[PDB]
Amino acid sequence: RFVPQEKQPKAGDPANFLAMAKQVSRPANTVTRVAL
Amino acid sequence: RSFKVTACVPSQTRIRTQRELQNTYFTKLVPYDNWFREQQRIMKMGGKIVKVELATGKPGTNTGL
Amino acid sequence: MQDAITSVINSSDVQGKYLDASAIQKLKAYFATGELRVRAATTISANAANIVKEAVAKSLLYSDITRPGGNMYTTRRYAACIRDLDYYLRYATYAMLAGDPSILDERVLNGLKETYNSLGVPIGATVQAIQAMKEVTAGLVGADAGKEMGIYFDYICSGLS
Amino acid sequence: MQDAITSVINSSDVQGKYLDASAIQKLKAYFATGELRVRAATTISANAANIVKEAVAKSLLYSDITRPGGNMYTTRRYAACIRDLDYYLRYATYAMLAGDPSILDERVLNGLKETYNSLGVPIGATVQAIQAMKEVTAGLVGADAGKEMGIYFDYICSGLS
Amino acid sequence: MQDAITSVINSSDVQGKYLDASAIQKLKAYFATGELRVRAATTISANAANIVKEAVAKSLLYSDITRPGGNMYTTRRYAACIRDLDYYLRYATYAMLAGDPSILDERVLNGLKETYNSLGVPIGATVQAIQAMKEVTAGLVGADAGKEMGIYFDYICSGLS
Amino acid sequence: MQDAITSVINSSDVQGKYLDASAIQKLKAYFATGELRVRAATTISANAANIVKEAVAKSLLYSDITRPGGNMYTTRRYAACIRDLDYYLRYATYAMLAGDPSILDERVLNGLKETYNSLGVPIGATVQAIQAMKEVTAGLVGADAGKEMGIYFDYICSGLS
Amino acid sequence: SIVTKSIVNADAEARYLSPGELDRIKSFVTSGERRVRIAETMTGARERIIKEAGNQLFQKRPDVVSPGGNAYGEEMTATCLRDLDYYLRLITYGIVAGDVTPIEEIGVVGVREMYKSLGTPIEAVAEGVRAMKSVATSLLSGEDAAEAGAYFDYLIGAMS
Amino acid sequence: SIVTKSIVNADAEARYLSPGELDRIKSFVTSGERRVRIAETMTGARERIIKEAGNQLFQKRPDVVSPGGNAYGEEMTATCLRDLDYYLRLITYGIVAGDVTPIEEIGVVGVREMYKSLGTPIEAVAEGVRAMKSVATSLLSGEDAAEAGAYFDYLIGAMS
Amino acid sequence: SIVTKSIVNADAEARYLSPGELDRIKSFVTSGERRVRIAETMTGARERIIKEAGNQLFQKRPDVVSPGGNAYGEEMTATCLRDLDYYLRLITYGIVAGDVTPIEEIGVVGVREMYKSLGTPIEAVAEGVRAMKSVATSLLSGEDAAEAGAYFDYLIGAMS
Amino acid sequence: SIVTKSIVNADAEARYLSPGELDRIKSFVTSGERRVRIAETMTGARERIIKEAGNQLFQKRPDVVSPGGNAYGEEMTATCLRDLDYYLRLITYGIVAGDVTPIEEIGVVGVREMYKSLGTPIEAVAEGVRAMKSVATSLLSGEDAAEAGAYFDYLIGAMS
Amino acid sequence: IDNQIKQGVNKRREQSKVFKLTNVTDKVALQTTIGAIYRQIFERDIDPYVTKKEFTALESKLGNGEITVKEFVEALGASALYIREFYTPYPNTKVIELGTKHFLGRAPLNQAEIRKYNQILASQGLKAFIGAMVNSMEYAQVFGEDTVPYRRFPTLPAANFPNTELLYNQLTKQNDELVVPSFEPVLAN
Amino acid sequence: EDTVPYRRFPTLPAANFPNTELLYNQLTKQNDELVVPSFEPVLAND
Ligand SMILES: *[C@H](C)[C@H]1/C(=C/c2[nH]c(/C=C3N=C(/C=C4\NC(=O)C(CC)=C4C)C(C)=C/3CCC(=O)O)c(CCC(=O)O)c2C)NC(=O)[C@@H]1C
Ligand SMILES: *[C@H](C)[C@H]1/C(=C/c2[nH]c(/C=C3N=C(/C=C4\NC(=O)C(CC)=C4C)C(C)=C\3CCC(=O)O)c(CCC(=O)O)c2C)NC(=O)[C@@H]1C
Ligand SMILES: *[C@H](C)[C@H]1/C(=C/c2[nH]c(/C=C3N=C(/C=C4\NC(=O)C(CC)=C4C)C(C)=C\3CCC(=O)O)c(CCC(=O)O)c2C)NC(=O)[C@@H]1C
Ligand SMILES: CCC1=C(C)/C(=C/C2=NC(=C\c3[nH]c(/C=C4\NC(=O)[C@H](C)[C@H]4CC)c(C)c3CCC(=O)O)/C(CCC(=O)O)=C2C)NC1=O
Ligand SMILES: CCC1=C(C)/C(=C/C2=NC(=C\c3[nH]c(/C=C4\NC(=O)[C@H](C)[C@H]4CC)c(C)c3CCC(=O)O)/C(CCC(=O)O)=C2C)NC1=O
Ligand SMILES: CCC1=C(C)/C(=C/C2=NC(=C\c3[nH]c(/C=C4\NC(=O)[C@H](C)[C@H]4CC)c(C)c3CCC(=O)O)/C(CCC(=O)O)=C2C)NC1=O
Ligand SMILES: CCC1=C(C)/C(=C/C2=NC(=C\c3[nH]c(/C=C4\NC(=O)[C@H](C)[C@H]4CC)c(C)c3CCC(=O)O)/C(CCC(=O)O)=C2C)NC1=O
Ligand SMILES: CCC1=C(C)/C(=C/C2=NC(=C\c3[nH]c(/C=C4\NC(=O)[C@H](C)[C@H]4CC)c(C)c3CCC(=O)O)/C(CCC(=O)O)=C2C)NC1=O
Ligand SMILES: CCC1=C(C)/C(=C/C2=NC(=C\c3[nH]c(/C=C4\NC(=O)[C@H](C)[C@H]4CC)c(C)c3CCC(=O)O)/C(CCC(=O)O)=C2C)NC1=O
Repeated sequence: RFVPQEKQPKAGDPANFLAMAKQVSRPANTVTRVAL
Repeated sequence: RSFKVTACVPSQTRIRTQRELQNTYFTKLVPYDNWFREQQRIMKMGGKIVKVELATGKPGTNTGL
Repeated sequence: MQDAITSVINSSDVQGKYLDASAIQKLKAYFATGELRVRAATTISANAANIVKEAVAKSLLYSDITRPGGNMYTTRRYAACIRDLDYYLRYATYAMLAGDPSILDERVLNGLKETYNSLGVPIGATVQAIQAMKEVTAGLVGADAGKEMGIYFDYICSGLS
Repeated sequence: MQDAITSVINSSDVQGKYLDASAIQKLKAYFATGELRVRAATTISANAANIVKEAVAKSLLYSDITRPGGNMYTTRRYAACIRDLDYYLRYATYAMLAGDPSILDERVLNGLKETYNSLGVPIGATVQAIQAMKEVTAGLVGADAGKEMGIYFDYICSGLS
Repeated sequence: MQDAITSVINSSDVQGKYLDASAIQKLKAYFATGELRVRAATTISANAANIVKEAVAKSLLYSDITRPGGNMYTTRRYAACIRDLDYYLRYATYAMLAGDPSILDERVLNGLKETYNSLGVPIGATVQAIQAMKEVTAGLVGADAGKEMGIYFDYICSGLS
Repeated sequence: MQDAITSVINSSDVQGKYLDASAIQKLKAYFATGELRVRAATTISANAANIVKEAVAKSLLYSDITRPGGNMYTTRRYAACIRDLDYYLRYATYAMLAGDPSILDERVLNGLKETYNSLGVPIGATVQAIQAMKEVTAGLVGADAGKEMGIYFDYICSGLS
Repeated sequence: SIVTKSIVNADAEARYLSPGELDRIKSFVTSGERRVRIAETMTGARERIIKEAGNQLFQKRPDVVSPGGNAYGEEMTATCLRDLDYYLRLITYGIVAGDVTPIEEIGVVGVREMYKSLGTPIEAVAEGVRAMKSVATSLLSGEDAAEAGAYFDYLIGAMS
Repeated sequence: SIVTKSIVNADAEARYLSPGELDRIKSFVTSGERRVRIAETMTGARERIIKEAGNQLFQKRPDVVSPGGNAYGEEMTATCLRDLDYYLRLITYGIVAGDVTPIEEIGVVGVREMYKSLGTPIEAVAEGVRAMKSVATSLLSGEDAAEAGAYFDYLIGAMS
Repeated sequence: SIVTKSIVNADAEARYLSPGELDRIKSFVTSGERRVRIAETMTGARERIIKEAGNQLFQKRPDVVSPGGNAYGEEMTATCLRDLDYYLRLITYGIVAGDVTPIEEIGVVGVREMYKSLGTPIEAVAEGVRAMKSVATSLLSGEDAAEAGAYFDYLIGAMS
Repeated sequence: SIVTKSIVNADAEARYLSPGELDRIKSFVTSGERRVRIAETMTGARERIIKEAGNQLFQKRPDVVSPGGNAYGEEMTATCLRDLDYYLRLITYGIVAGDVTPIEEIGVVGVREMYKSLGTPIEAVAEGVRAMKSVATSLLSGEDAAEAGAYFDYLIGAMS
Repeated sequence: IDNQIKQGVNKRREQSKVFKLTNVTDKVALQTTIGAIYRQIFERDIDPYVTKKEFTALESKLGNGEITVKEFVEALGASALYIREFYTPYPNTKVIELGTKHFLGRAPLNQAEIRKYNQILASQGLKAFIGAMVNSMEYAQVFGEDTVPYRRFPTLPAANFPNTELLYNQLTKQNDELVVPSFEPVLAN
Repeated sequence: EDTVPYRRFPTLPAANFPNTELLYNQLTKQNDELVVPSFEPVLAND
């Protein structure tokens, strides 16, 4: 058919991909309180 | 329009190992505007021409080339 | 080399004077036939390989000239023999578009009297090959345009043999 | 232009010495393997339109470079690239029968880097076609000649890259 | 070399598209100006030796360079300056009929920065010449018609500098 | 192109003046050396093949250059080097008979530095050979013409190095 | 285009354009609004020629789509349609240029090397343009298809 | 003519002629019936044009009218008046021919070496046909004068 | 401010103030009360911007909030809120002076090697200004939101 | 190598190579093949060092693979195996070379503004070689981990 | 190798063959000369640049013998393939250094030989320009009327030699810039 | 810190000398073109 079929000099990942939660912050966090 | 020239010419300065029969005798078709120059080039080597009748024909015409 | 257009122009200057009304009617007789002879050039420019293919296949493709002996045995003496045929067909388009048979006198018919004789080439095959070639073009361009090209095409027969 | 006969007979000339025993082992190496080369030379020319065909099917065709925008979209130049890929095929055989990459310096790699960047052809896509052609040749002629013919193929990829 | 209407062609074909609506409008800007361009083409061709005839008198004559000491005083060097200024007028006529500066940078701008420096002929007098040629061509074709003429003249004298 | 009589002509030409009083005595200074340059040029032309064959034996033989690897090793190159040196002699007798050293820049030193750098010719061995040639031809023409001959070698000799 | 053929014909003379060549642009540009009012329907009706080109080829040349032929099965009926889709554009590109010379420099001038090598018969692609000729003349008017039909017919004579 | 200018162009590249040429030759024949109308306007004007323009070049250039010029005498003023009859009767062949190939070979090719041998000023006859051009546009209906007036403009730009 | 920006190039070339520099000083005295006005809009919308534009930063970049980045828990996000309320004030200090040099000499000149020596990605601060972009244009009329939007504009391009 | 480094010190001093520096070259080539023997442990197990580092990279810095980060998804995480093997191939060049002059030419002098324009964090690379340091030296002998560990520390020093 | 191939006659001047035409009734000896005309005038192959074999009319007049190779070199370079390949995309001072490369096989001789052909190329086109080269005297005794033009290696004019290997070490279309603009005037006038 | 800069004539780097008299034999604004574009890399990768 079409099928170009070439070679290559990169890649070959062994997938891992763990992921996470994503929680929003309430608009009141004390802007002023950080340290000393 | 063109001519059918035939001519014979030797070369003077050298002796050549190649055969040169086609170079010492011609039967060439030459067009009309090169012939003002091509005829004069055989004069410089001094070769004789013989039969110079035109092959394209129609002499004395004005237009149509 | 001149056409039918500068045929009357060349006769105007041999006589010197300006062309008169009878010479005008000779020039404008082309213009009544000009729009139809270009219609032949449309369809003959397309299938120019088709006309020289089957004209071989009419009487020159299974023949004694194509079998050992002959003049189309090898492929090289073939390679001029078909090469002459479209050269007649191209210059027939050159003749039929100009009205004059004088174009192919000096470009085609100049050496064909003796080069076919000196090379041992049968003209009687090629005269047989063109009268079948003449009839198939008039079917393909139409009979209104196929007639007028034939007298430039039978002009080739008078210069060939 | 040189030759493994001549390049060991001229390098021994320019040193002023004669046929040394170290120099005599290179000619007899060339005289031993020369029968392998001449049977490998005929098989390239018998397949020269097919080594170039399987090269472009395995590296070049059906890609972005033959799609408009690529450099191969003009069929003026896809005629020219098969002509270009023929050049590396015949000059590799000339390097094979000479046993010498010296022809490739003087007749292929004279100004080859400047004329490819003057047109803006891709460098590595041509180098990918040489990598296509080295394995098609080694299969068709046998691996004992393809392991020698490919050396002058890597001489082309060194100069092109 | 390429037409302005073929500048629409190859730019739409490196993208691989067809004629789209603004690419029709690129041709439509050409077709409103082409009939004036050919009407401008007759008067520049009939006065090709009657534009430079006044221009060299308007800027170059009776100065230091036509006097001895300068460049134009010997008749070999004056024979080239009438030649080169007829030369730029003919190629600007090709620029106007094509609607492109693409003929100029191919031919009359590749070596022009180097052939003039090598002969020692001053570049700056040519800049005075063609700008005076720009003024004298508007006086006989019209300022409406000389304006399309008066684009590629500035393409020339920019390329001299 | 540039002679000695033309040199005082062309300096008088670009001023647009005529033959002034200082321009005549400089022109008559060439005629006062007129018997010297003619008689010396007959002497060198009769002894061309012997002044060459002393000059190569005075400087070039029995060295690295006549051994293997040297640039006058082989019988092509040592026959070339005699001819390539003989043009330096014959054109120097042109420059004496002209009386002006500008015939060397037109026809000897034009691309001569570009040749020998591309050929691997030792320029410093050439300029050693012409410097040995300048001494031996001063003994054949006498001390009067030996100064005038001795200028025009060292216009060649500084054009090389 | 029609100018570009006359430009290199002018420089081979190295003279100005003769007025035998000037009026052939004057016939071109005033019909240039006519000529762009021809080919834009062929850009408009795009598929209708193309799907009626392959099926009108395959009944006149059925040995192409057989086994052993170049075009065979799926993905080798579409690229033969796509190489035919290329030569549809250049008929329109010759019309709006008013001349057949932009058909050459991108699409004609190297056919006999690349189609030698690929094994595609040049006669068989010539009959496909002869197959797509009849369906394009029907979409235009008869005096308008008479000039555009010759634009097909040059590529017929160039392929054959 | 426009046949034979194009036929020698098709033969030089050795092919059947372009469809770009097919719109050239079709428009020439279909506009030929008004092209012969331009030639018969010059029939009854063949004394009217030459009587004014030869005197108009004598007042544009009174170099010639004095003793010492080149037309000076009843066989010498009849020399340039007859040569202006020739150049009118020259290019009226080329109106109905439609291009320059009748005019250029029998009018234009050997001129500069002839007129210096004949002693005539080439700049005189260059502006003399310019006087012939201006009255030719008046008696014709503008546009047909504009297609036939370019052959005057070919004749002006090709002497000098 | 603009009075210092107009003289620091002018005194470096040791000349009086140019006529093309005093008019910007003149038109700022015509049009600087809007800069007084839109500063008071940012004071009332001080915490109002980053209750969702800080969330819009974590909407588009959740890289830093996850275990592994920089932001963990309340405190570390609160010091990021303290740094971003160090940041909305600095542009509010910059619009009332009308240049870039009040913004430059506090935060921008040492913005790079501080944050590379902190573990903070310097690209990630730019999305928080890009989230501050869309709200500050929306809370203002679009006339004044162009030029005050043009004062975040230098502050974008000097981060990345 | 030292030979392309002690020359550059001696060329800048415009002197010969001092014989204190020659014994650095003289002890180099006798201890050369031992440094070559380090490299086949590197390039032999070079598929195992990238696997043992990258999960340990994404346990120490697990946040680049977060969505909305820098390198999440299958294609962008697969760059980082190539982006660490580029440094792994460069480090085993230097132990073969004996010095740093391959590494500082190839991977060091533009590491900042390439990665800063790409948006990648610098310190993730700086722990990525630091992940690669303890993995490769655990495959290495006791004297050889001391010397070849120092070339790893320059790439930590390259980011520092 | 520095003393081997790098001696100054770059060894392809005296091991490249020439082509004669003594055998006009031979047919296979004709065919490798016609390719040698194509590979010296256009100096690529002309196979990818022609819609169809184009010159096979006047190729066939050769071999029949009523034209010569001086006919066949002149009319082929006058044709429209040479206009498209070597006359359109180059200046008309590049063409003088490109016409002398293929026809006559050298560089231009003098400054005046640039002035001679540029006198011709302004007046007439390439038509009478190509008639001015092969019908000159310098074509006649060094090539003759039976030989193909070939790359030849001059020695007698000064700038004639190093402008040939600045013309021939380049390949075709290697540079848009002309290699020698003109020749240097050495003094005032 | 007490001297004016002056035109000085180096000897130790290779291209340092002949690029000075291709910089100083020109006068000011003599050419719009830069005299040395960059320095030539001699091999594949360094
Ligand atoms: C093809 C594999 C790549 C490509 C090519 C492309 N090439 C064109 C080609 C030229 N190739 C040469 C090469 C040689 N001439 C020689 O004599 C020799 C040694 C025997 C070689 C290697 C030259 C000189 C040209 C250009 C001159 C010409 O136009 O004839 C072109 C043509 C230039 C043009 O503008 O038409 C194109 C695209 N592109 C690809 O897709 C492939 C990577
Ligand atoms: C005249 C207005 C100015 C001028 C001109 C001048 N030109 C030359 C010589 C040459 N000019 C060119 C350049 C071209 N010739 C071409 O045919 C083309 C393309 C179509 C170009 C770009 C060349 C090649 C020459 C050399 C010979 C030739 O004429 O072809 C000269 C002669 C210089 C000499 O010493 O021979 C002169 C005097 N000089 C002026 O003063 C005007 C400003
Ligand atoms: C000889 C004493 C030294 C030497 C010479 C040498 N030269 C060549 C090659 C050439 N010499 C020329 C010279 C000229 N051409 C000119 O037009 C003029 C002015 C009239 C001169 C001086 C040229 C063009 C060449 C190259 C081609 C040719 O020979 O015609 C060679 C050999 C190369 C070859 O191919 O023959 C040699 C050996 N070399 C020495 O070692 C001497 C110091
Ligand atoms: C060796 C030099 C040489 C060639 C090339 C040659 C060809 C040749 N092929 C012919 C017919 C033909 N030849 C073929 C041959 C083929 N088509 C196929 O299907 C096959 C793939 C292929 C050959 C196996 C066909 C189909 C015809 C008939 C064509 C027709 O009738 O239209 C004819 C006319 C019949 C005859 O021989 O009298 C000739 C001369 N003759 C020769 O002496
Ligand atoms: C348009 C300008 C032009 C003309 C007029 C022309 C004629 C021409 N026909 C020739 C040959 C030929 N002509 C034929 C002719 C035929 N085959 C037959 O059997 C029939 C008798 C006839 C047609 C069916 C043959 C067989 C040859 C080859 C003769 C040979 O090479 O031995 C040759 C000899 C060289 C060659 O092989 O081509 C010329 C010059 N060539 C041209 O370029
Ligand atoms: C605009 C100028 C232009 C031309 C002329 C052109 C031809 C062209 N035809 C191609 C393929 C192809 N073309 C065909 C075509 C056919 N197979 C048949 O049997 C039929 C006879 C015929 C058409 C009806 C096939 C089968 C392939 C794929 C070749 C293969 O798979 O081996 C390809 C390679 C893949 C591609 O890029 O399409 C090119 C470049 N491309 C261009 O850009
Ligand atoms: C169409 C091509 C053509 C030309 C050129 C031509 C010229 C021509 N010019 C002639 C006379 C002449 N024609 C002129 C022409 C001129 N002197 C002036 O005062 C004017 C400025 C100028 C012309 C406008 C002169 C001077 C002579 C007499 C010859 C002489 O003594 O110089 C004659 C001789 C009388 C005769 O016809 O029997 C001929 C044939 N004939 C032609 O068929
Ligand atoms: C306006 C002028 C100005 C700037 C630029 C500024 C930066 C700044 N950020 C700091 C800390 C910090 N800033 C951040 C903020 C962030 N880290 C990230 O990765 C996020 C992209 C970003 C949240 C928006 C964090 C997490 C720290 C503490 C770093 C640590 O303790 O590890 C500190 C040290 C403690 C402090 O004084 O706040 C300074 C000086 N301070 C200023 O006055
Ligand atoms: C030997 C010298 C050398 C260097 C320095 C080099 C850097 C380099 N890093 C790249 C990509 C990259 N490098 C990284 C970096 C990483 N992945 C992560 O997630 C971590 C943050 C970090 C290290 C584990 C990423 C994510 C890309 C892809 C950027 C993109 O496509 O968006 C690229 C573009 C594509 C590629 O070739 O990989 C180059 C050229 N290449 C070289 O040849």
